[PDB]
Amino acid sequence: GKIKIGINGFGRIGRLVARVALQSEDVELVAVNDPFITTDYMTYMFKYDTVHGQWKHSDIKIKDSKTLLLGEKPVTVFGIRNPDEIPWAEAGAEYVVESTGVFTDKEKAAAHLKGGAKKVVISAPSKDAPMFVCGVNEDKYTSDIDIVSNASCTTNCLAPLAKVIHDNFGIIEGLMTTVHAITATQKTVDGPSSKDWRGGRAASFNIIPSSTGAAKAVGKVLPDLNGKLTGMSFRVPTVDVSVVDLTVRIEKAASYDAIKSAIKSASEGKLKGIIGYVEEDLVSTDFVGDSRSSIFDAKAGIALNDNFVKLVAWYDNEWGYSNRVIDLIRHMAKT
Amino acid sequence: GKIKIGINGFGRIGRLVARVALQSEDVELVAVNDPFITTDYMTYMFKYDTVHGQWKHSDIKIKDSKTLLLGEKPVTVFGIRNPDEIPWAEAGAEYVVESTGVFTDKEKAAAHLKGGAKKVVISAPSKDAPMFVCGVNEDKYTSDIDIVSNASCTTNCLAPLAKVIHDNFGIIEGLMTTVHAITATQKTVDGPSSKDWRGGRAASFNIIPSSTGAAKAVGKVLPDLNGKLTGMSFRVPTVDVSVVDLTVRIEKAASYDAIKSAIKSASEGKLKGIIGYVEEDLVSTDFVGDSRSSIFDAKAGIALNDNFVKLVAWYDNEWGYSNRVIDLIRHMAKT
Amino acid sequence: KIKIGINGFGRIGRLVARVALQSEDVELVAVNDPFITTDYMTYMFKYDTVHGQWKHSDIKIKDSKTLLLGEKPVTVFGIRNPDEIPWAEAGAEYVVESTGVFTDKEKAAAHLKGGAKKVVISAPSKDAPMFVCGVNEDKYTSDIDIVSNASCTTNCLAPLAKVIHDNFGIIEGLMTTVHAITATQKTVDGPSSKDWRGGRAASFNIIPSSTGAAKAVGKVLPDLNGKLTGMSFRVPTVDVSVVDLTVRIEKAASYDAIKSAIKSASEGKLKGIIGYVEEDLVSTDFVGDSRSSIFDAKAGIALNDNFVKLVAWYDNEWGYSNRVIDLIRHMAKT
Amino acid sequence: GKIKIGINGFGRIGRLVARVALQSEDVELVAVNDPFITTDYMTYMFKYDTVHGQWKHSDIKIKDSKTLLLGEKPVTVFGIRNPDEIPWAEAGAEYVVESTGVFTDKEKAAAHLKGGAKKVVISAPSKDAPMFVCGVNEDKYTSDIDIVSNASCTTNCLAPLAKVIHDNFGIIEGLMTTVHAITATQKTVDGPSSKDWRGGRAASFNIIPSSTGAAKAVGKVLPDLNGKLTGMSFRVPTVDVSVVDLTVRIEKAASYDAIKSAIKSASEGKLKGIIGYVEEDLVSTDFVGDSRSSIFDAKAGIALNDNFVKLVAWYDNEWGYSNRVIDLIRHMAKT
Repeated sequence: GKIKIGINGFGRIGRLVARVALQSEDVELVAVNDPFITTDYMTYMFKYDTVHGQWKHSDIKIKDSKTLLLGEKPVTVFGIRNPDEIPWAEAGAEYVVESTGVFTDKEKAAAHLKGGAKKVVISAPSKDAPMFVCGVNEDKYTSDIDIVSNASCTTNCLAPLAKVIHDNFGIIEGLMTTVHAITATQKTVDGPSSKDWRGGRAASFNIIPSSTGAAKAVGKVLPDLNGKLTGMSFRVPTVDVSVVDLTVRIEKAASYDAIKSAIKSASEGKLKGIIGYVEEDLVSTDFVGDSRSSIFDAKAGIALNDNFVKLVAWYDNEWGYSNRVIDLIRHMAKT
Repeated sequence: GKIKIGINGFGRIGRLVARVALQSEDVELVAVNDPFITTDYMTYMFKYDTVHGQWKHSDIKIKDSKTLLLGEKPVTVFGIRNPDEIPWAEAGAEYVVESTGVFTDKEKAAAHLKGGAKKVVISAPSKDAPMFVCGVNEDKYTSDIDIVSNASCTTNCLAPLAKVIHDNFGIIEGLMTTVHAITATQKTVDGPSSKDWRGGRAASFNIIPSSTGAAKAVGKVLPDLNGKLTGMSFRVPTVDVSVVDLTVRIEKAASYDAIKSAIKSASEGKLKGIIGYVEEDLVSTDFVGDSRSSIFDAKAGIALNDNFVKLVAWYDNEWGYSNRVIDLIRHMAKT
Repeated sequence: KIKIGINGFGRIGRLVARVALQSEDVELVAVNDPFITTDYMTYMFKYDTVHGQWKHSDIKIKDSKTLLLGEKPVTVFGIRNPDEIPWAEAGAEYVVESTGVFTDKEKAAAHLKGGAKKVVISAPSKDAPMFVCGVNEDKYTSDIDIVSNASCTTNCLAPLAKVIHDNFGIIEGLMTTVHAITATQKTVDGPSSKDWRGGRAASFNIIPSSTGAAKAVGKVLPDLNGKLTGMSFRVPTVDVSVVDLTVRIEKAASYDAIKSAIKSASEGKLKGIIGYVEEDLVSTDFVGDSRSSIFDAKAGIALNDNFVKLVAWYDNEWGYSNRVIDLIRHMAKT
Repeated sequence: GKIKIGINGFGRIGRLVARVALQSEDVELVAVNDPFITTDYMTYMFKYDTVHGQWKHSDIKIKDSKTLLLGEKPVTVFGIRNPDEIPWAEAGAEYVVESTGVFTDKEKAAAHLKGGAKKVVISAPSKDAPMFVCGVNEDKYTSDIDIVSNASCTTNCLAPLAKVIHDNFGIIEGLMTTVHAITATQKTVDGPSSKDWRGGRAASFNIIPSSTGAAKAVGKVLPDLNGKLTGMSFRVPTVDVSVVDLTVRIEKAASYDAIKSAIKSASEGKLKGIIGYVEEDLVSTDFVGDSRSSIFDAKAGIALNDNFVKLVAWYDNEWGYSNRVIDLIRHMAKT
């Protein structure tokens, strides 16, 4: 039957979520709206990518410069700025992915109902919107909900990881630090930035300590962990891929070889597909294209003892998250 | 006596230009304006840099929410967006440096004048302003022209070179190409670029080529070389510095040495400090912080015959160019 | 049906391997390399950075010097001196000298001792006969056992020029190649007794490097001799390079006239060698483009019907690693 | 009292200790010897430095072949591929800075004595030699110990830190996660690295998780903290300056304010020159050329609870360290 959704904002996640859509069985992209991208550009954008190569799984021919015959199936293209104006219904979009980045408030992201959107999943943290992390609290969802936050490229990594170690060894207190690549919010040269004074520096030639909320966020998905965790971040000159680094003082004495078998049996378990397991000398690039939320590098980690350890978990901020986007609509539609 | 000027736009060129003035003893920066860099976020800027080392020539402290105080010599800051609405006259801007990559049109830049600024010098080739290149036509200036443009990071490099070869050889044609560094005009990751598609791709991950009017933009500074030139560019992952690839064909059959001797004996006194000469297995970074408008790589360059050669000229697009501003303005005030 | 062997398992060496395994033309049987173990190989060949991970078909170790690329096994050597690799004892007829230390007709002929019929050097050779694909693979008889497939750059600039030359005739020109860093560039300001510049930071500078790929053109295309030559700039990128060829032609022709001349050339007689693309693409846009040259329509600029700048791309690694296999396909059909 | 030094590893770390010596009003560089780099080539690498700026202090000319001539003072050159025959004293050098990183074994670096060498500082941990981290345990050097090791770019950071913290609050335990800038031990493109597989991956375009006993090393200069520390590393794409993401668990419940004032107070005290204290919104590069062994980033760190905090202190590996090297000599002699 396929869940008809509307991608609003054609950014990175914005089309990666697209790319992951037009290549499925249970979902179908029928319209995208980003006023800053003409259709004649919207194709080119979608077609070519520095990180995920050339499309070619359907052909791309513009039908009537406002459509976009995405090889057989059609996909309406809009340039409506205000979310209350975009006419989703008329085109046909039950669910609307929120990949524009400037409407995280449950309201500014709710303006999508008007147009006609039935359900709208905010593809970014939310100051007041139900945060659902696949494999952790996406279970705790109810129909009546119409506005959900799919957490952050990170969180979907830290949470599954935390739910693993915790359900097994209970996290006492723990600091996390993630070596993130650079996104569309960093300059290329020291420029102006009223929010992240530091992030307003050349992103390709420095290390920048951009603060996070991901862990203070895990307090949402996992309640018990609320307060036990926090952390930060380090932006770096890498294009894609990123990596968590949770250091926790578990409350159930166990060795590293035991915590590793844990994630593993958890990666082959219910969490199979969300949290991955890997025991091989790898490097950022080798995860470019990983459809998993969190990858566990059992060799990168280190343990000082059975009560204090440091765990490293890889994760494609772009690809993995973009899968977490559709995968949720897949859940919000089976409910 | 000590020309007082102000910069509109504290971008890379702003702070950098200031660094040339607040350093210089024949010019005195008096007022600045960047509607995006509130005073606070200004000190942290003007001081710490990622390409030209930290600032250590005069203490940087804020006297109040409306006036900095570099090296115990106050300077003012406005949060004004619209040019004209900036009280340039109040500080004492006998001159104003328009560096925002936007307001680069006679009328646009002509705004300032309203606030007071007796003169405005655009820092980017203008459509209706008379561009000049210190070391070529900076005499075609007159005290009757208020708005003027100061060539571009490149024009200031090709100009003086094509100058010395036309002044000593005979330019029939000759194409250019520039392996030019990034800029705050490009995106970090594949991003929408309204007018410059190629430019909307990952900055420090691609060999993004692009056109450069500077080519036959030098057909204005040196009216003699009309059409006799033209070229393009290649933006490569480099924070600063850039090089010129001039494949010129000449008439007066000359040997690569009869050139070096010229380009040197032309840097030894005619365009000394406005053009340099080096014969060393150098690289881009070696040129960081070079006030010369255009360095010549007496080695990297090649010759097919005494009539068809390739010449290479290194330049710190950022730093160097700047000194052309506070030299042009310096000169501009003498006439 | 054509068995081969590679000495030195570098990028080209591995990618030239990735070809023979996914091809139905050539088959990989030998792999000599003293600096990497059988156990280490099954990792330097698997997960890659520029060309991604190799999931195409399962890999597995059998028992040292033995390796399973799916179900087809490959002998793995560690001998250091070429003349001591028993190629003949594994089945490798053609020994691909993709190591970059043996480029002398004499030196790389050490395989010929190991019982290998012919050796294909994967780079310029001061004396061994050079043949660039699409240019003059015809100038090769079944009697030369020490050949060369020119360079990552010459395999690109070669066609592009010939195509222009045949149609509009070349009088004199020059070239530049904003090329990507390679195995012979230090990670940080280090030594290099031959290329000082080439020593400094690899991805933090723009290293100007000597290059006679244009000078080499002269050898694979007689009438173009002495009328070419250029330089190169080693900028901060992992792969793909570009050819900046500013040149004069005898038959004054509009830029479009070249475009179609070019475009029509890359549509029949040279299809799979040269390419023609008219879109705003970049470096990463060409990772894996098995072509030798790839003209960029909207890229180069013309100064008039008698002095234009033709620019073309070419994945130094893949485009080349592919042409090596293509020059073994030719020698295999003479 | 001029301490005559001798270098045996002219590399990123070798040239620097030379620069530091030529400016050290009390040290004397009299012999360099990285066999591969010659008297001609040597000048180049010493003069130009892609990172730490071009050398402008001295003048440096070449008096004959076998010897340089840095500003009036001659320095005997060496191209001896083996330590058992480098005539250190024959040229005059009580101390021999071992900067090859291929002779870290006491007996392997003792091949210097057999040439007329007295003390020999190995700028790299030794499996057997003694470790000293200036500001920490430089107390335990005894006139007799001829061969000594100088911790590491990394340890020479985590020690000043872990100390100023343990002294003031006592570390219960803790993990370190450093982000180092690629070095010569890497390859530019996926190449062989049999002793560190990951390492040989594209150094300029990846996130390679390395290992470093730097944290387990402090248990050698800090006897108490033995087995209380540990940690691995991440080599993101940069050139210089790094960070110590230290996660600890302190004894005396002390608020973050206090941990800042603890580092600071002692940063100006008995550790002046070793620890630093930045309370600004800085980034990577700003730390370039900072001789401190470990600058504390007051604003980067974050605390979960008054016992489990995360302190972050930057250190310019290459340069910062280099000094400590000399410093140990200024100390190894004065006793």
